[PDB]
Amino acid sequence: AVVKCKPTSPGRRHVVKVVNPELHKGKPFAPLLEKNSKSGGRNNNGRITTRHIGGGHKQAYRIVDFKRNKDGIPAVVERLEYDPNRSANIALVLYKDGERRYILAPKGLKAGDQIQSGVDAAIKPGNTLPMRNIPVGSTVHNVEMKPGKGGQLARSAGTYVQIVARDGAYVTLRLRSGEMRKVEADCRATLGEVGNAEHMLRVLGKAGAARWRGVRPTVRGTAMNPVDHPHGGGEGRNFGKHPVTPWGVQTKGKKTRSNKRTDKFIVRRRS
Amino acid sequence: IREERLLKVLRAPHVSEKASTAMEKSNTIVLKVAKDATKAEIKAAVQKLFEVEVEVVNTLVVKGKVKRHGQRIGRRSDWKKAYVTLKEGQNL
Amino acid sequence: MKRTFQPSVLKRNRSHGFRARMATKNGRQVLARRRAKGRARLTVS
RNA sequence: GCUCGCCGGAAGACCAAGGGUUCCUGUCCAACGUUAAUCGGGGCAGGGUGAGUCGACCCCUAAGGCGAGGCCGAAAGGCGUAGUCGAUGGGAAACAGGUUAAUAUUCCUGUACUUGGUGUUACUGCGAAGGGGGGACGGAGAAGGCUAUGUUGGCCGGGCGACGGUUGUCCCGGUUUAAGCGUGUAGGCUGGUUUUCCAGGCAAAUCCGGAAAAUCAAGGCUGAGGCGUGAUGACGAGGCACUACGGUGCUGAAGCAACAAAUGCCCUGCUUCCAGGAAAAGCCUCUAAGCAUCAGGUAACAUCAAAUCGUACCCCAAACCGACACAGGUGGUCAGGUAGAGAAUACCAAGGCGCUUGAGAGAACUCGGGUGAAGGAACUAGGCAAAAUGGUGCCGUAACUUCGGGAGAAGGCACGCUGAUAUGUAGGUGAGGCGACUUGCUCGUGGAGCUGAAAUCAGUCGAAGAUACCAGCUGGCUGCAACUGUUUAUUAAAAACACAGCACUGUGCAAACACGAAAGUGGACGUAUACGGUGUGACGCCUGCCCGGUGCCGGGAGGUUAAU
RNA sequence: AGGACCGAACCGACUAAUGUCGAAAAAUUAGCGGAUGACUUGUGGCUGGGGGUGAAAGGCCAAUCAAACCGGGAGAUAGCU
Ligand SMILES: [K+]
Ligand SMILES: [K+]
Ligand SMILES: [Mg+2]
Ligand SMILES: [Mg+2]
Ligand SMILES: [Mg+2]
Ligand SMILES: [Mg+2]
Ligand SMILES: [Mg+2]
Ligand SMILES: [Mg+2]
Ligand SMILES: [Mg+2]
Ligand SMILES: [Mg+2]
Ligand SMILES: [Mg+2]
Ligand SMILES: [Mg+2]
Ligand SMILES: [Mg+2]
Ligand SMILES: [Mg+2]
Ligand SMILES: [Mg+2]
Ligand SMILES: [Mg+2]
Ligand SMILES: [Mg+2]
Ligand SMILES: [Mg+2]
Ligand SMILES: [Mg+2]
Ligand SMILES: [Mg+2]
Ligand SMILES: [Mg+2]
Ligand SMILES: [Mg+2]
Ligand SMILES: [Mg+2]
Ligand SMILES: [Mg+2]
Ligand SMILES: [Mg+2]
Ligand SMILES: [Mg+2]
Ligand SMILES: [Mg+2]
Ligand SMILES: [Mg+2]
Ligand SMILES: [Mg+2]
Ligand SMILES: [Mg+2]
Ligand SMILES: [Mg+2]
Ligand SMILES: [Mg+2]
Ligand SMILES: [Mg+2]
Ligand SMILES: [Mg+2]
Ligand SMILES: [Mg+2]
Ligand SMILES: [Mg+2]
Ligand SMILES: [Mg+2]
Ligand SMILES: [Mg+2]
Ligand SMILES: [Mg+2]
Ligand SMILES: [Mg+2]
Ligand SMILES: [Mg+2]
Ligand SMILES: [Mg+2]
Ligand SMILES: [Mg+2]
Ligand SMILES: [Mg+2]
Ligand SMILES: [Mg+2]
Ligand SMILES: [Mg+2]
Ligand SMILES: [Mg+2]
Ligand SMILES: [Mg+2]
Ligand SMILES: [Mg+2]
Ligand SMILES: [Mg+2]
Ligand SMILES: [Mg+2]
Ligand SMILES: [Mg+2]
Ligand SMILES: [Mg+2]
Ligand SMILES: [Mg+2]
Ligand SMILES: [Mg+2]
Ligand SMILES: [Mg+2]
Ligand SMILES: [Mg+2]
Ligand SMILES: [Mg+2]
Ligand SMILES: [Mg+2]
Ligand SMILES: [Mg+2]
Ligand SMILES: [Mg+2]
Ligand SMILES: [Mg+2]
Ligand SMILES: [Mg+2]
Ligand SMILES: [Mg+2]
Ligand SMILES: [Mg+2]
Ligand SMILES: [Mg+2]
Ligand SMILES: [Mg+2]
Ligand SMILES: [Mg+2]
Ligand SMILES: [Mg+2]
Ligand SMILES: [Mg+2]
Ligand SMILES: [Mg+2]
Ligand SMILES: [Mg+2]
Ligand SMILES: [Mg+2]
Ligand SMILES: [Mg+2]
Ligand SMILES: [Mg+2]
Ligand SMILES: [Mg+2]
Ligand SMILES: [Mg+2]
Ligand SMILES: [Mg+2]
Ligand SMILES: [Mg+2]
Ligand SMILES: [Mg+2]
Ligand SMILES: [Mg+2]
Ligand SMILES: [Mg+2]
Ligand SMILES: [Mg+2]
Ligand SMILES: [Mg+2]
Ligand SMILES: [Mg+2]
Ligand SMILES: [Mg+2]
Ligand SMILES: [Mg+2]
Ligand SMILES: [Mg+2]
Ligand SMILES: [Mg+2]
Ligand SMILES: [Mg+2]
Ligand SMILES: [Mg+2]
Ligand SMILES: [Mg+2]
Ligand SMILES: [Mg+2]
Ligand SMILES: [Mg+2]
Ligand SMILES: [Mg+2]
Ligand SMILES: [Mg+2]
Ligand SMILES: [Mg+2]
Ligand SMILES: [Mg+2]
Ligand SMILES: [Mg+2]
Ligand SMILES: [Mg+2]
Ligand SMILES: [Mg+2]
Ligand SMILES: [Mg+2]
Ligand SMILES: [Mg+2]
Ligand SMILES: [Mg+2]
Ligand SMILES: [Mg+2]
Ligand SMILES: [Mg+2]
Ligand SMILES: [Mg+2]
Ligand SMILES: [Mg+2]
Ligand SMILES: [Mg+2]
Ligand SMILES: [Mg+2]
Ligand SMILES: [Mg+2]
Ligand SMILES: [Mg+2]
Ligand SMILES: [Mg+2]
Ligand SMILES: [Mg+2]
Ligand SMILES: [Mg+2]
Ligand SMILES: [Mg+2]
Ligand SMILES: [Mg+2]
Ligand SMILES: [Mg+2]
Ligand SMILES: [Mg+2]
Ligand SMILES: [Mg+2]
Ligand SMILES: [Mg+2]
Ligand SMILES: [Mg+2]
Ligand SMILES: [Mg+2]
Ligand SMILES: [Mg+2]
Ligand SMILES: [Mg+2]
Ligand SMILES: [Mg+2]
Ligand SMILES: [Mg+2]
Ligand SMILES: [Mg+2]
Ligand SMILES: [Mg+2]
Ligand SMILES: [Mg+2]
Ligand SMILES: [Mg+2]
Ligand SMILES: [Mg+2]
Ligand SMILES: [Mg+2]
Ligand SMILES: [Mg+2]
Ligand SMILES: [Mg+2]
Ligand SMILES: [Mg+2]
Ligand SMILES: [Mg+2]
Ligand SMILES: [Mg+2]
Ligand SMILES: [Mg+2]
Ligand SMILES: [Mg+2]
Ligand SMILES: [Mg+2]
Ligand SMILES: [Mg+2]
Ligand SMILES: [Mg+2]
Ligand SMILES: [Mg+2]
Ligand SMILES: [Mg+2]
Ligand SMILES: [Mg+2]
Ligand SMILES: [Mg+2]
Ligand SMILES: [Mg+2]
Ligand SMILES: [Mg+2]
Ligand SMILES: [Mg+2]
Ligand SMILES: [Mg+2]
Ligand SMILES: [Mg+2]
Ligand SMILES: [Mg+2]
Ligand SMILES: [Mg+2]
Ligand SMILES: [Mg+2]
Ligand SMILES: [Mg+2]
Ligand SMILES: [Mg+2]
Ligand SMILES: [Mg+2]
Ligand SMILES: [Mg+2]
Ligand SMILES: [Mg+2]
Ligand SMILES: [Mg+2]
Ligand SMILES: [Mg+2]
Ligand SMILES: [Mg+2]
Ligand SMILES: [Mg+2]
Ligand SMILES: [Mg+2]
Ligand SMILES: [Mg+2]
Ligand SMILES: [Mg+2]
Ligand SMILES: [Mg+2]
Ligand SMILES: [Mg+2]
Ligand SMILES: [Mg+2]
Ligand SMILES: [Mg+2]
Ligand SMILES: [Mg+2]
Ligand SMILES: [Mg+2]
Ligand SMILES: [Mg+2]
Ligand SMILES: [Mg+2]
Ligand SMILES: [Mg+2]
Ligand SMILES: [Mg+2]
Ligand SMILES: [Mg+2]
Ligand SMILES: [Mg+2]
Ligand SMILES: [Mg+2]
Ligand SMILES: [Mg+2]
Ligand SMILES: [Mg+2]
Ligand SMILES: [Mg+2]
Ligand SMILES: [Mg+2]
Ligand SMILES: [Mg+2]
Ligand SMILES: [Mg+2]
Ligand SMILES: [Mg+2]
Ligand SMILES: [Mg+2]
Ligand SMILES: [Mg+2]
Ligand SMILES: [Mg+2]
Ligand SMILES: [Mg+2]
Ligand SMILES: [Mg+2]
Ligand SMILES: [Mg+2]
Ligand SMILES: [Mg+2]
Ligand SMILES: [Mg+2]
Ligand SMILES: [Mg+2]
Ligand SMILES: [Mg+2]
Ligand SMILES: [Mg+2]
Ligand SMILES: [Mg+2]
Ligand SMILES: [Mg+2]
Ligand SMILES: [Mg+2]
Ligand SMILES: [Mg+2]
Ligand SMILES: [Mg+2]
Ligand SMILES: [Mg+2]
Ligand SMILES: [Mg+2]
Ligand SMILES: [Mg+2]
Ligand SMILES: [Mg+2]
Ligand SMILES: [Mg+2]
Ligand SMILES: [Mg+2]
Ligand SMILES: [Mg+2]
Ligand SMILES: [Mg+2]
Ligand SMILES: [Mg+2]
Ligand SMILES: [Mg+2]
Ligand SMILES: [Mg+2]
Ligand SMILES: [Mg+2]
Ligand SMILES: [Mg+2]
Ligand SMILES: [Mg+2]
Ligand SMILES: [Mg+2]
Ligand SMILES: [Mg+2]
Ligand SMILES: [Mg+2]
Ligand SMILES: [Mg+2]
Ligand SMILES: [Mg+2]
Ligand SMILES: [Mg+2]
Ligand SMILES: [Mg+2]
Ligand SMILES: [Mg+2]
Ligand SMILES: [Mg+2]
Ligand SMILES: [Mg+2]
Ligand SMILES: [Mg+2]
Ligand SMILES: [Mg+2]
Ligand SMILES: [Mg+2]
Ligand SMILES: [Mg+2]
Ligand SMILES: [Mg+2]
Ligand SMILES: [Mg+2]
Ligand SMILES: [Mg+2]
Ligand SMILES: [Mg+2]
Ligand SMILES: [Mg+2]
Ligand SMILES: [Mg+2]
Ligand SMILES: [Mg+2]
Ligand SMILES: [Mg+2]
Ligand SMILES: [Mg+2]
Ligand SMILES: [Mg+2]
Ligand SMILES: [Mg+2]
Ligand SMILES: [Mg+2]
Ligand SMILES: [Mg+2]
Ligand SMILES: [Mg+2]
Ligand SMILES: [Mg+2]
Ligand SMILES: [Mg+2]
Ligand SMILES: [Mg+2]
Ligand SMILES: [Mg+2]
Ligand SMILES: [Mg+2]
Ligand SMILES: [Mg+2]
Ligand SMILES: [Mg+2]
Ligand SMILES: [Mg+2]
Ligand SMILES: [Mg+2]
Ligand SMILES: [Mg+2]
Ligand SMILES: [Mg+2]
Ligand SMILES: [Mg+2]
Ligand SMILES: [Mg+2]
Ligand SMILES: [Mg+2]
Ligand SMILES: [Mg+2]
Ligand SMILES: [Mg+2]
Ligand SMILES: [Mg+2]
Ligand SMILES: [Mg+2]
Ligand SMILES: [Mg+2]
Ligand SMILES: [Mg+2]
Ligand SMILES: [Mg+2]
Ligand SMILES: [Mg+2]
Ligand SMILES: [Mg+2]
Ligand SMILES: [Mg+2]
Ligand SMILES: [Mg+2]
Ligand SMILES: [Mg+2]
Ligand SMILES: [Mg+2]
Ligand SMILES: [Mg+2]
Ligand SMILES: [Mg+2]
Ligand SMILES: [Mg+2]
Ligand SMILES: [Mg+2]
Ligand SMILES: [Mg+2]
Ligand SMILES: [Mg+2]
Ligand SMILES: [Mg+2]
Ligand SMILES: [Mg+2]
Ligand SMILES: [Mg+2]
Ligand SMILES: [Mg+2]
Ligand SMILES: [Mg+2]
Ligand SMILES: [Mg+2]
Ligand SMILES: [Mg+2]
Ligand SMILES: [Mg+2]
Ligand SMILES: [Mg+2]
Ligand SMILES: [Mg+2]
Ligand SMILES: [Mg+2]
Ligand SMILES: [Mg+2]
Ligand SMILES: [Mg+2]
Ligand SMILES: [Mg+2]
Ligand SMILES: [Mg+2]
Ligand SMILES: [Mg+2]
Ligand SMILES: [Mg+2]
Ligand SMILES: [Mg+2]
Ligand SMILES: [Mg+2]
Ligand SMILES: [Mg+2]
Ligand SMILES: [Mg+2]
Ligand SMILES: [Mg+2]
Ligand SMILES: [Mg+2]
Ligand SMILES: [Mg+2]
Ligand SMILES: [Mg+2]
Ligand SMILES: [Mg+2]
Ligand SMILES: [Mg+2]
Ligand SMILES: [Mg+2]
Repeated sequence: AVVKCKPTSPGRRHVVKVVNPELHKGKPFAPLLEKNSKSGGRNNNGRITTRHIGGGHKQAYRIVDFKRNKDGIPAVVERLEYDPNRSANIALVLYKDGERRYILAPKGLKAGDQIQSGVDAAIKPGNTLPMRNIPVGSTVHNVEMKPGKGGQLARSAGTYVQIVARDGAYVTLRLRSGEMRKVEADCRATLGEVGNAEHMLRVLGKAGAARWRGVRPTVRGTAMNPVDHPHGGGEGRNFGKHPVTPWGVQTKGKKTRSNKRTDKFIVRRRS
Repeated sequence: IREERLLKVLRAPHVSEKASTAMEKSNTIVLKVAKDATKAEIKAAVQKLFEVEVEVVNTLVVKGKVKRHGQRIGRRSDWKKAYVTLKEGQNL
Repeated sequence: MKRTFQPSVLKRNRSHGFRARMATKNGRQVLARRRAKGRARLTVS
């Protein structure tokens, strides 16, 4: 459920929690975990390339399986786990042979359900297939952009691609943006919708909730001096210049798409 | 067992109150050894040159004291001393 | 009330040491200067 | 030497860092010491730092650094792979007592513990650059069991009081003992096995994972503590002994019991919450390449060894950082009594100190305090500054409200001591017993002692009983900012920044964008419920008209239009 | 439970007085704010000068900052004193 917290303190007042009752309460499966040290937004050169990131809670990386390499092998969903490295939840899948892997939990899924993947299989939520084999006009997620790769598109909580059309070797997909992209039919896609759709109704409530998610404070250009940001200076709340990034490029309606290579695949741009 | 070199380890027998008190009561000898000089090399030197039954050798490196001669300051050399314990068959 | 020099021999040598100077093109030139000038304390070490 | 005073969650005791002989003894006061100096952290000699167990080095890693080839870069060199460094983290083992003028978990005595080596011998399959397990982990909270430690009895040795009492419910002092080894408890955690089987853990596996089962219900695991022993010992208050009045060396009494109790220890545990909580070796295990009387494991009596470096002394300071013997700054540990909720505060203990110029006088004036007739903010830019309120329990507490609050609203009253209820009770608490259940650190009766609130009632002293220290001033209207937070180190703490929330906007993943001649990194091991930018700034009610101008976006006919 | 309340340590720096050739190139005394978190702190890293970092003051980058420091061009230049 989406439970609103009672106003016992200012900072608590506005908090809205997404309390999933079906998640596991305990330590995760270690073999799939590994360390994930933080950058703080800095790179090779030790310089802030991405602003406003740094701090937060320490969090380990779960090796989630996007490829779904196991063909013609059934797999029982053992337990749904919380993932700090992701918007969506994950499911500890135990394959019939012996292996265990983490996968993104679709919407219709619980501890006990069985999933199969490969070439044949059945058309059901969670069952990964080649997009050729999937019926046209169906809800998919964890969609590959290249055959044999992991899975790029629709991985966030409540996110899903819809297969619009199927032109021979190619499949026209309508993405969550509204962009209609043409991908290869040999590429795979996990059926259904990505779970944890309540995620968006979470509201943090306090400053520190953003700080313990690893975000840092965003200072407005207008607040700065002219030397710092193009917006800057003025003796008491001035502006009078067109909105811009700290590096002068115009924000607020200014197309930065310039790939050129992959412009053939885009059937129609978003709107 | 390391002939010729053993002779170069032991520099001089140490003289002091602490040196004296550990002769009769504790059955040891305090002595100035080479800056290299391992506990085995001191023991083995005492076992042949002094020719007495060595129980165990303890060692320490004494730091040189910064002296003065009008103007030009000067440090002493970092000599090493070895408390060598002896067995019941003792003498000097 | 807290001054600028807060000593530490590890930091000292890691930063300004002989090997730290030896490491780099420009660091070797510092030594090459102090040797040319003819200093006693070539580096802090 | 004797008083006095001060600190005592330190102004005491240990360290790390940092200093680098400042330590100890003998001597010398020129200079240094804010005065004198016989003294000194000063000068001049000599002495002083003793380790298989403490730390370092060593075996392993994080952040990160370096980086064979490699990719990239006019040169210099940048990035980065297999590796190899890098603790602030992980990995073997020693305590008690005695001792020096100066070191002690290091020397000494009494007891122990670890790992290797090379055997002797009993058996036997071993064996990785490889697999699995372990290491191995967050916040808060709560509860139990303990312990350091205290307090009070008893017990043992001494005391019979300089001024009235004191042979006692009296006084003073003591009542100490470790790691180790044995024991495996308070309690945590987990169904054991036994066999087969299988596209899994790039090979292989008897290990790990999965799947049948059959089959007794427990068997393991971890673990404070206590008890034993260690220890007939060690140690012990005075004595005695000598005196070089320095002490030397000789003896040694009780050496118990309840109660209380940690922020320690079990607990790296349990419950809970989400923001979902390093790594890698040692260690344990399974097999490949191999090896097959072999070498190799195993266990056991040995045996050899456990190298090297630091160890003095200061370490909230006259020894470090501040130019000074500079009221500044500096991480960790130890945490006694009485009052108290307390690591607050007051007075003290251990232990340490009285701050390296003094002696007078007792003007104005300055600084820091105390008291103040009558008035009571009349002061002043402004109640600035002082004065005032203050604790615990109980009764009571308005508009307004986001239904939590405002609120400690407001305002009251009760507080000491002494008897009683009750030769100290509610509780805590637990003994000699007695079942009993078996060999226990037993269950389960049971009420000797210690322990001890909080009340009510009745007295009683003072002017005053939360009597000291300690310890809210309160209420009404209103601007701004929702709020906690951040900010001009060293004249600005705010209405400024941030903020949760809100909108527009870019971004389809070799993402936008950023750092970068580039390779490449970050964004992100993220993928539009995501990410970057911009503005606005919780929440409630809302957010109107203008696209002429500047920008942006789309459109491609026409005009003009570069290189070629 | 809590960017909850009171309040020591710890972190801070609102007011006043003292000091202003200081005890001190920013402190002392008496009150003051936060004090389980957007907290604080030890040890070691990383980011470099038109560059960093900045809950944004032109703050901070070794008592130096609207462009550090050291060496060099260098005896820059000066219709000025
Ligand atoms: K045209
Ligand atoms: K020139
Ligand atoms: Mg791991
Ligand atoms: Mg990263
Ligand atoms: Mg780098
Ligand atoms: Mg670099
Ligand atoms: Mg950016
Ligand atoms: Mg951002
Ligand atoms: Mg994240
Ligand atoms: Mg924002
Ligand atoms: Mg902002
Ligand atoms: Mg903004
Ligand atoms: Mg502003
Ligand atoms: Mg500004
Ligand atoms: Mg900048
Ligand atoms: Mg500009
Ligand atoms: Mg301005
Ligand atoms: Mg201004
Ligand atoms: Mg402005
Ligand atoms: Mg204006
Ligand atoms: Mg205007
Ligand atoms: Mg611009
Ligand atoms: Mg010995
Ligand atoms: Mg010894
Ligand atoms: Mg030594
Ligand atoms: Mg010499
Ligand atoms: Mg200095
Ligand atoms: Mg550094
Ligand atoms: Mg550097
Ligand atoms: Mg280099
Ligand atoms: Mg470099
Ligand atoms: Mg010369
Ligand atoms: Mg020389
Ligand atoms: Mg006192
Ligand atoms: Mg006091
Ligand atoms: Mg104390
Ligand atoms: Mg403390
Ligand atoms: Mg106390
Ligand atoms: Mg001290
Ligand atoms: Mg030291
Ligand atoms: Mg010095
Ligand atoms: Mg000296
Ligand atoms: Mg001396
Ligand atoms: Mg001295
Ligand atoms: Mg003397
Ligand atoms: Mg004299
Ligand atoms: Mg002098
Ligand atoms: Mg003098
Ligand atoms: Mg002076
Ligand atoms: Mg004189
Ligand atoms: Mg002396
Ligand atoms: Mg001296
Ligand atoms: Mg002299
Ligand atoms: Mg030792
Ligand atoms: Mg050693
Ligand atoms: Mg020994
Ligand atoms: Mg050790
Ligand atoms: Mg070594
Ligand atoms: Mg490594
Ligand atoms: Mg790195
Ligand atoms: Mg490199
Ligand atoms: Mg190679
Ligand atoms: Mg190379
Ligand atoms: Mg390449
Ligand atoms: Mg290079
Ligand atoms: Mg080259
Ligand atoms: Mg390089
Ligand atoms: Mg590496
Ligand atoms: Mg290493
Ligand atoms: Mg090292
Ligand atoms: Mg360390
Ligand atoms: Mg360590
Ligand atoms: Mg270690
Ligand atoms: Mg261990
Ligand atoms: Mg070790
Ligand atoms: Mg001493
Ligand atoms: Mg010993
Ligand atoms: Mg003996
Ligand atoms: Mg014995
Ligand atoms: Mg014995
Ligand atoms: Mg032994
Ligand atoms: Mg034994
Ligand atoms: Mg043992
Ligand atoms: Mg052995
Ligand atoms: Mg050998
Ligand atoms: Mg052998
Ligand atoms: Mg052999
Ligand atoms: Mg051999
Ligand atoms: Mg043989
Ligand atoms: Mg034999
Ligand atoms: Mg075997
Ligand atoms: Mg084996
Ligand atoms: Mg292995
Ligand atoms: Mg392993
Ligand atoms: Mg492992
Ligand atoms: Mg750890
Ligand atoms: Mg925890
Ligand atoms: Mg837990
Ligand atoms: Mg915890
Ligand atoms: Mg809790
Ligand atoms: Mg209970
Ligand atoms: Mg209890
Ligand atoms: Mg407790
Ligand atoms: Mg108890
Ligand atoms: Mg006790
Ligand atoms: Mg004890
Ligand atoms: Mg106590
Ligand atoms: Mg005690
Ligand atoms: Mg009592
Ligand atoms: Mg008493
Ligand atoms: Mg008794
Ligand atoms: Mg008697
Ligand atoms: Mg008597
Ligand atoms: Mg009498
Ligand atoms: Mg009397
Ligand atoms: Mg009398
Ligand atoms: Mg009398
Ligand atoms: Mg008494
Ligand atoms: Mg005993
Ligand atoms: Mg004990
Ligand atoms: Mg031990
Ligand atoms: Mg034994
Ligand atoms: Mg047992
Ligand atoms: Mg048992
Ligand atoms: Mg055990
Ligand atoms: Mg039990
Ligand atoms: Mg297999
Ligand atoms: Mg197998
Ligand atoms: Mg086997
Ligand atoms: Mg198996
Ligand atoms: Mg199995
Ligand atoms: Mg025990
Ligand atoms: Mg006993
Ligand atoms: Mg005993
Ligand atoms: Mg006995
Ligand atoms: Mg005896
Ligand atoms: Mg004695
Ligand atoms: Mg007597
Ligand atoms: Mg005797
Ligand atoms: Mg005796
Ligand atoms: Mg006796
Ligand atoms: Mg007697
Ligand atoms: Mg006796
Ligand atoms: Mg006792
Ligand atoms: Mg007892
Ligand atoms: Mg009693
Ligand atoms: Mg007891
Ligand atoms: Mg108790
Ligand atoms: Mg306590
Ligand atoms: Mg605590
Ligand atoms: Mg503690
Ligand atoms: Mg604990
Ligand atoms: Mg391992
Ligand atoms: Mg074995
Ligand atoms: Mg053999
Ligand atoms: Mg083995
Ligand atoms: Mg044995
Ligand atoms: Mg033996
Ligand atoms: Mg031996
Ligand atoms: Mg010491
Ligand atoms: Mg001391
Ligand atoms: Mg201090
Ligand atoms: Mg301290
Ligand atoms: Mg102190
Ligand atoms: Mg001082
Ligand atoms: Mg100064
Ligand atoms: Mg001075
Ligand atoms: Mg002084
Ligand atoms: Mg000083
Ligand atoms: Mg001072
Ligand atoms: Mg430290
Ligand atoms: Mg009492
Ligand atoms: Mg008390
Ligand atoms: Mg009180
Ligand atoms: Mg105090
Ligand atoms: Mg007392
Ligand atoms: Mg005392
Ligand atoms: Mg004194
Ligand atoms: Mg005095
Ligand atoms: Mg004195
Ligand atoms: Mg006169
Ligand atoms: Mg006067
Ligand atoms: Mg006066
Ligand atoms: Mg005054
Ligand atoms: Mg006055
Ligand atoms: Mg006054
Ligand atoms: Mg007064
Ligand atoms: Mg007054
Ligand atoms: Mg008055
Ligand atoms: Mg008056
Ligand atoms: Mg009157
Ligand atoms: Mg009056
Ligand atoms: Mg009045
Ligand atoms: Mg007036
Ligand atoms: Mg007036
Ligand atoms: Mg006025
Ligand atoms: Mg005031
Ligand atoms: Mg007052
Ligand atoms: Mg009062
Ligand atoms: Mg009310
Ligand atoms: Mg009213
Ligand atoms: Mg209320
Ligand atoms: Mg109000
Ligand atoms: Mg109150
Ligand atoms: Mg009240
Ligand atoms: Mg009241
Ligand atoms: Mg009010
Ligand atoms: Mg009131
Ligand atoms: Mg009273
Ligand atoms: Mg009774
Ligand atoms: Mg009574
Ligand atoms: Mg009683
Ligand atoms: Mg009573
Ligand atoms: Mg009774
Ligand atoms: Mg009772
Ligand atoms: Mg009980
Ligand atoms: Mg009982
Ligand atoms: Mg009990
Ligand atoms: Mg009893
Ligand atoms: Mg009993
Ligand atoms: Mg009984
Ligand atoms: Mg009994
Ligand atoms: Mg019985
Ligand atoms: Mg019992
Ligand atoms: Mg019993
Ligand atoms: Mg029972
Ligand atoms: Mg019972
Ligand atoms: Mg009962
Ligand atoms: Mg009773
Ligand atoms: Mg009593
Ligand atoms: Mg009455
Ligand atoms: Mg009367
Ligand atoms: Mg009266
Ligand atoms: Mg009276
Ligand atoms: Mg009163
Ligand atoms: Mg009072
Ligand atoms: Mg009063
Ligand atoms: Mg109060
Ligand atoms: Mg009123
Ligand atoms: Mg009103
Ligand atoms: Mg108004
Ligand atoms: Mg109003
Ligand atoms: Mg107004
Ligand atoms: Mg208004
Ligand atoms: Mg307003
Ligand atoms: Mg505010
Ligand atoms: Mg500040
Ligand atoms: Mg300021
Ligand atoms: Mg300023
Ligand atoms: Mg403020
Ligand atoms: Mg201010
Ligand atoms: Mg706000
Ligand atoms: Mg909304
Ligand atoms: Mg718009
Ligand atoms: Mg959008
Ligand atoms: Mg560039
Ligand atoms: Mg380049
Ligand atoms: Mg690139
Ligand atoms: Mg990247
Ligand atoms: Mg990463
Ligand atoms: Mg703002
Ligand atoms: Mg608004
Ligand atoms: Mg604003
Ligand atoms: Mg409302
Ligand atoms: Mg309109
Ligand atoms: Mg228009
Ligand atoms: Mg028009
Ligand atoms: Mg266009
Ligand atoms: Mg256009
Ligand atoms: Mg167009
Ligand atoms: Mg066109
Ligand atoms: Mg055209
Ligand atoms: Mg033309
Ligand atoms: Mg809390
Ligand atoms: Mg709070
Ligand atoms: Mg608070
Ligand atoms: Mg205090
Ligand atoms: Mg403080
Ligand atoms: Mg501090
Ligand atoms: Mg502070
Ligand atoms: Mg401060
Ligand atoms: Mg201050
Ligand atoms: Mg004021
Ligand atoms: Mg002020
Ligand atoms: Mg003012
Ligand atoms: Mg004042
Ligand atoms: Mg002055
Ligand atoms: Mg203050
Ligand atoms: Mg207060
Ligand atoms: Mg305060
Ligand atoms: Mg507050
Ligand atoms: Mg507070
Ligand atoms: Mg936090
Ligand atoms: Mg450290
Ligand atoms: Mg640092
Ligand atoms: Mg930098
Ligand atoms: Mg510059
Ligand atoms: Mg430059
Ligand atoms: Mg420039
Ligand atoms: Mg900031
Ligand atoms: Mg300005
Ligand atoms: Mg700042
Ligand atoms: Mg410039
Ligand atoms: Mg310069
Ligand atoms: Mg010139
Ligand atoms: Mg000019």
